[PDB]
Amino acid sequence: VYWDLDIQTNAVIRERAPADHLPPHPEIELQRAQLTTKLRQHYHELCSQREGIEPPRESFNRWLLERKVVDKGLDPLLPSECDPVISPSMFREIMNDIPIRLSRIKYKEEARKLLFKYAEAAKKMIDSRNVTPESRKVVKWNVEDTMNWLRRDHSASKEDYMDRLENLRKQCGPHVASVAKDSVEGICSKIYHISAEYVRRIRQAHLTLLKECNISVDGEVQDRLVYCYPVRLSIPAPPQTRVELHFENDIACLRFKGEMVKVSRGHFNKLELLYRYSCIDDPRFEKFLSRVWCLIKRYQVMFGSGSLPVPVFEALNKQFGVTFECFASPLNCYFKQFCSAFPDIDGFFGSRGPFLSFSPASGSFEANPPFCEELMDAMVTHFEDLLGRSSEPLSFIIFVPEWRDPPTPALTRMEASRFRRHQMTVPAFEHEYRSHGTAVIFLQNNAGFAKWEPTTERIQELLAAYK
Ligand SMILES: C[n+]1cn([C@@H]2O[C@H](COP(=O)(O)OP(=O)(O)O)[C@@H](O)[C@H]2O)c2nc(N)[nH]c(=O)c21
Ligand SMILES: Nc1ncnc2c1ncn2[C@@H]1O[C@H](CSCC[C@H](N)C(=O)O)[C@@H](O)[C@H]1O
Repeated sequence: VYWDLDIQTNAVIRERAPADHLPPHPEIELQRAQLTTKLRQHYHELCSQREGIEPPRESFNRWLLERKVVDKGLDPLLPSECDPVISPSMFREIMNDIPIRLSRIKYKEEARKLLFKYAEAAKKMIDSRNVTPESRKVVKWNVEDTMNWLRRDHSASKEDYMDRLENLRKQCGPHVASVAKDSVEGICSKIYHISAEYVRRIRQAHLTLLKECNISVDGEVQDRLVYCYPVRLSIPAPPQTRVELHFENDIACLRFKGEMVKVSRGHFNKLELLYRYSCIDDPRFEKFLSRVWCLIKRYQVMFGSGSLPVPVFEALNKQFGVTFECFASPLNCYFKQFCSAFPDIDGFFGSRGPFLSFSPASGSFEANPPFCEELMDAMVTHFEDLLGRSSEPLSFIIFVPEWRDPPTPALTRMEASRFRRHQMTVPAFEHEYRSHGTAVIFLQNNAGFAKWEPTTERIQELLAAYK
């Protein structure tokens, strides 16, 4: 099986006012998709025109995640009100690819060609851009030195070329960085400001749509602890629109005005159950296909086009009482209760909203965050705040990459946390099909430690499931 939606929550929260998100509609989701495509195209053009490189692979997606750590703006996907304006994530990634991206190397000839390509690009940079005399002579020295060695008869393995390249990059990098720093900062700021303008246009289109539906957007003390429940929207949803569904080779194909999105039949059936469990404004499923269309399109837009193995979730539930994923989507969730990036659309399918906004007083949780350093670091701060704030049983079992060279602040801080009860590293070789190692950290307050202690037997059962 791929999920266990029968497991009830043990997450406990203060009851919530309904959220103010504008209710989703395919016409708006399509516009957001089109503008996000244009934004990616602007990013490509800025990287090419200003630095002669392709956008670092997956950097835009990580930018979306880092921006949402600080974004106070009105769009569920795109950023528009962020301090600082310049993303440290996008800045870091672009700078690492200047003057060229270091590709993956398999052959010694490709290692030799990359060494040459770096030296040549560094020289082109020094000859054509504003650079201090000191930085110019250092880069020039190192480049001509590499060129003279390459032009000679030499002896090197691919490892020797790569180390030669690493040493040349070591010598040139600080100087190349100082040359490009202001230009790269300008790419980061410009793409943010274009995004904010797109957010404004999407917002105006969405408000106009609601007004056309005669739906008002202008619409109490919360003093009880309740078991968690999906995010509810205060604004009435607009009427369903025409979305056509048919199946092709066990793929659900959903068409809105000629725009097709696809999801596997298994995921479609899962979404139908999640909706039955999570949606309270649509008893005859009239809005269901509209919302599935928005959901699929939203997640396709987010990424541009893995989860723990099921036996691990089973063992987390049986051995440590886990009922809830801090990082998930309706498509990948194992439990019917989870946090996700997009409560405006995911709440209908069980989302409790984004994790940094989620405030559990109690519960046993799993957390497998996106590979985003800034989100991971904010996650840890949030863990420590929650664990210190409540005396009810609270446990987080956290899976992050073994980033050691260099370390990432989230892992370093979790290893120094006063709430750490156990830690281990797990290599994994069995990966599920869908038709080095992982650091596992147990953070628990005293009550959670008493209730879900990482004893030897429980850890052994968890490791037995983690192949
Ligand atoms: C391997 N690695 C990747 N990252 C983060 O992931 C981003 C993308 O790194 P990448 O090398 O472009 O791709 P990869 O993650 O698939 O290897 C980086 O800019 C970092 O934010 C890493 N961050 C830290 N601190 N340490 C690491 O060893 C490390
Ligand atoms: N702010 C946020 N809050 C909660 N989840 C988020 C988030 N930002 C991104 N995510 C989601 O985090 C998930 C990480 S993949 C996690 C897979 C699976 N639920 C597991 O626990 O193993 C993705 O679905 C991603 O969309």
